[PDB]
Amino acid sequence: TRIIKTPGNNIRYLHIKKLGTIPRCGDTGVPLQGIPALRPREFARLSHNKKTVQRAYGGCLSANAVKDRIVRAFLIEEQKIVKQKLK
Amino acid sequence: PRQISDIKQFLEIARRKDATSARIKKNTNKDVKFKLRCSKYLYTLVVADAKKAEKLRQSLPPDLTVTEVG
Amino acid sequence: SGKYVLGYKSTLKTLRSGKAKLILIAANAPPLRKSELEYYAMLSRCSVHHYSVGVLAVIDAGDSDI
Amino acid sequence: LDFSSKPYKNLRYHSRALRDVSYHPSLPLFCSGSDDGDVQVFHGRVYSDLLANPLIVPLKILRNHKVVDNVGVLSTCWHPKEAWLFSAGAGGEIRMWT
Amino acid sequence: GKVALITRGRFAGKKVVILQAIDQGSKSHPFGHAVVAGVERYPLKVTKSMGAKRIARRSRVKPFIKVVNYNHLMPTRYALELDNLKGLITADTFKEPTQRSAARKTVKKTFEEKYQSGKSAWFFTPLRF
RNA sequence: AAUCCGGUUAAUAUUCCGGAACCAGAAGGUGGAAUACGGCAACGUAAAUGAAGUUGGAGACGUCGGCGGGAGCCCUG
Repeated sequence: TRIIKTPGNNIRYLHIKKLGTIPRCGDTGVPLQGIPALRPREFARLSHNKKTVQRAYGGCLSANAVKDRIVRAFLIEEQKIVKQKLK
Repeated sequence: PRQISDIKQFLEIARRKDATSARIKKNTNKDVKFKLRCSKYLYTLVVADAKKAEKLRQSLPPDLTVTEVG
Repeated sequence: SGKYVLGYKSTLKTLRSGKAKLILIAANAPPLRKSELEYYAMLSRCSVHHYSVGVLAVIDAGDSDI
Repeated sequence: LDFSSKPYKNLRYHSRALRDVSYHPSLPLFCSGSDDGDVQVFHGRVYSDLLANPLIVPLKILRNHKVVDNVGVLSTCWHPKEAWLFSAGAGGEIRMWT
Repeated sequence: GKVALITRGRFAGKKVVILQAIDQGSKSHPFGHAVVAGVERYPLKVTKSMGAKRIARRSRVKPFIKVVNYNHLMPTRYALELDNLKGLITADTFKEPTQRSAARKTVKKTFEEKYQSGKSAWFFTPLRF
């Protein structure tokens, strides 16, 4: 409850909506950046651009995790290619 | 309540049927506030120039309900 | 003599540009950093000490015993 | 500025990127130069009346300009006195459309 | 001509070829920049059962010419060079979007010819992640 | 998921009145773009295809102590 002063000079206790929690990254678990921090229902009206980043896997994982995943995939591909050539 | 600072847009808003009535309130600062109530928002335009306000009142659509200061 | 660029950005800047002549990646360094250094070393025939300063990226040797 | 923040009208005459647009300081005309080599000339009358919206219509479409490296009209200048357009191309040629 | 991959920005995980290197530094990019043209939309797996218009639509590829830093890029062992890919990369094309658009159109046409000829298959095929 | 003010009774108010908004859902209509974008970057825009299948976040989280920010009450010119 939040106490406020009415224009009629009356003290009114008004309900306070719970602060929205920003979405968390899928891999790291840290909250995502560049998106509003509101309730799940409130964020629905936002557009796709306002809800997802302009990057691969944007809106589900952090950019640092994305770079790490890209690097890990490249290293795995190189190792698999070398292993295939050796075999 | 969405204040509008574009005179042409207000005239266009009055041109469309979305407008219901327009109230011209005379403030203490001698500024004419042309408040037009639409279906989804209240359009208020404050014009300090009396001649501009007089021109706006004269150029208002006939269908619009012009209201004096309440 | 062979000033080290040990760290995260300095080591990567020296290694990627080829400035780091000798690299001593310790066990505490990230495996991705070691793998990227291995990829960089393979592309330029660099010296990888690979020590068992997270990654000692020496720009040169000079008086170094290596 | 008195109509809306959004543009009052839009045009896509140029087949290439619209390089620049110029409005004559005195003559009620505007010119637009683009890398397509075609320059569009429009005549626009603006009235101070609230109910009189700006009436802008195209007047001419300049053509026959050389295009080099996908670049045509680069700089367009209007005469300070008459409705004369000075357009400089990528080849160093300046056309004065009087 | 060296094949490179972009691990940053919107064009993440996209293979590019260095048409003109700006690693020496520039006022616009005070770093090891590199203006390269890559492929964003890899051509689809065209089937002989599909129609000629269907085959071309699937085989259509969307190129992308951009300048990125050396750190943002990743060198690769493979490399592809084209006659039309040399000398067409310059600051004027970057400065003039119409020149850039023609550069993108020409690069896509060259890539489409490369895809049609069956060359640069690894580059033409999008990389998984 | 989504509403406040002022006024109104013998006994009623976030319900009634006057004024001003918000939510959800629904179709078609208009206009805009459409046949997505720039920055090394975090990120940003009026729009900016996505089946099956796969994944994640929020919802949805233990307790205590001190500090900072604000509000109100009280105090005071």
